[PDB]
Amino acid sequence: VNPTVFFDIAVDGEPLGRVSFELFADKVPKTAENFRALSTGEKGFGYKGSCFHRIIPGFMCQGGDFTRHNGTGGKSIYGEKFEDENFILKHTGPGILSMANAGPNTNGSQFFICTAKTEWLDGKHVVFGKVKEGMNIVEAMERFGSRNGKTSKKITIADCGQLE
Amino acid sequence: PIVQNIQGQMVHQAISPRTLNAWVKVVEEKAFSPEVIPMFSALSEGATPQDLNTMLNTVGGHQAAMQMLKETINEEAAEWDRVHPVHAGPIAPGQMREPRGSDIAGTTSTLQEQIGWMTNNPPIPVGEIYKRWIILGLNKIVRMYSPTSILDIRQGPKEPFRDYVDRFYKTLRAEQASQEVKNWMTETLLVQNANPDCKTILKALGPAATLEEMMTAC
Amino acid sequence: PIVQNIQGQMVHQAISPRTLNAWVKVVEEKAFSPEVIPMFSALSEGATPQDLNTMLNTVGGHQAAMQMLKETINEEAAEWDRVHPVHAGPIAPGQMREPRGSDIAGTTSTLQEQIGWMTNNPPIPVGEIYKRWIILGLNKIVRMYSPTSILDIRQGPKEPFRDYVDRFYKTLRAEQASQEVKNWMTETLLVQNANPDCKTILKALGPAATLEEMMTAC
Repeated sequence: VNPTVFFDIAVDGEPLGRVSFELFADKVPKTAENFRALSTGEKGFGYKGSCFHRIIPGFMCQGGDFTRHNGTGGKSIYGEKFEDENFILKHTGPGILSMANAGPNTNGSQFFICTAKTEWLDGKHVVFGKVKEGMNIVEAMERFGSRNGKTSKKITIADCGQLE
Repeated sequence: PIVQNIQGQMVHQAISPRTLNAWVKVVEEKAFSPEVIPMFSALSEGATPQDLNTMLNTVGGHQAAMQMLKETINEEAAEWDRVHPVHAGPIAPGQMREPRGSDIAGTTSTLQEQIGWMTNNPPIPVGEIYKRWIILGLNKIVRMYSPTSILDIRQGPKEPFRDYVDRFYKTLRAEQASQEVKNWMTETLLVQNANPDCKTILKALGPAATLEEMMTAC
Repeated sequence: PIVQNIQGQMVHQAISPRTLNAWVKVVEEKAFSPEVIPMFSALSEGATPQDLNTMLNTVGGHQAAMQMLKETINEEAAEWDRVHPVHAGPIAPGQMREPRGSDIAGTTSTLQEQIGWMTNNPPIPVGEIYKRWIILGLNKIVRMYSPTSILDIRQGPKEPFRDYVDRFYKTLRAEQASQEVKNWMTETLLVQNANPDCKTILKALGPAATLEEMMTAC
């Protein structure tokens, strides 16, 4: 058992709705454990009030840079980056959650949320969970992206944690 | 390279063997003289990293020189990587990644990627950046083999002022000193290392003579 | 080692010096005689992989042999891991992670973990199974240190049968043959590689005699 984690999504201040996630902790334990603990902020840091800095229609929505806010920041709960844990789970279609990285062994806290089937990401980004509820709020999120990733609204994780 | 207009259509083809014969020849003929450098530049117009590597690989001579150079290039490749972080997360369709030090070296990249970077709008000139990282190592290899110190350039007893100037300027070429330090040297050190009988004539044209007024005499 | 005399589960003690001086000494003065195996077993009773490693490493002499014994362990440890699938997600409440080839040889597992699986119900007996791998090694090693080979043993004409059975037994003990074969070797092979005058008396005596009688023939 891994408890389901959520993000609350606000846009420009105004709430947009809630996203829920299920994480594959039995296949991928410290990667799943990382996005779960950064969701609570139990370690005195994590995803709360950090903007989604890269949003691209019909590909993915990316966040979890909570330090720079730009796509060069983020850090794991273990400190610095971690090794690619297990590449078993395929990017099988929308609502897949998977780890944004800059090449080998760089998984910090950043992630991206698939809104298309992205088969070429298999073996390069660990798939570590899957969308439980709130996928159409990530459809509402994508609308505020552009083709290069440039967001045209400030899109902010209002609140985050875990669910009994 | 890119061929028939770098701002045209962006047609591409391989580094000519006719370029390569002329390139192997000139290091054979001319050593690590600073004359092989603009020769390198004029051969390398619109060249990819894959093309530049073939220039180095084909030479077969000069293997300590080439090694010392490839070591110097890897230090500049390392600086590029160090200065530039890559922005994290996956490449979108139609789009391309930010180039690292070994990408421009051509070792963790392919031609398909190199052409992408080079022919994007606006163009990212990875060829040029890596041609400069070569030339920066060539300058050092040139200087290593360089004729002996400029500060020790002193006109001989059976030597004309023209040959002295010749020799002075030839040493000034393979010197990598500032063009300010070189000017002041052309002005001061030239004369004060000159031979007495020539120095007298040189001084007697007074301060701030043109090289031609000097060469006309002496 | 683990302490016998505590009724509670798994109370333990830092390894005796006397145990280790005696292991080194039997390795020094017995030279891998087959006698080393029950001896090593009196010493290694109640012990852990940390302690069996501490024992293995303690021997400074004999370093070829020691490298052979470790090659046995790793082959068994490769076999152990080849056979088993081994679970990689979080363990469920009240239960523990199941021990790999490295965990039983004591290279990834620590003393606390070694203790955990013997605590448990079913216990997994990782000191026994590692000692099994060590005894399987030493059983190869003793054969190898023994010059004689069982078919090459044949009685001289003038050789007493007590003396001949002594060396037969010594050679047989060291060999690594199946029981049924050994029974046949002790029944027909022994008497057939006897000397004919002796074998003529042994046959006359017959097979219905005691071994006590058979030793006092010839």
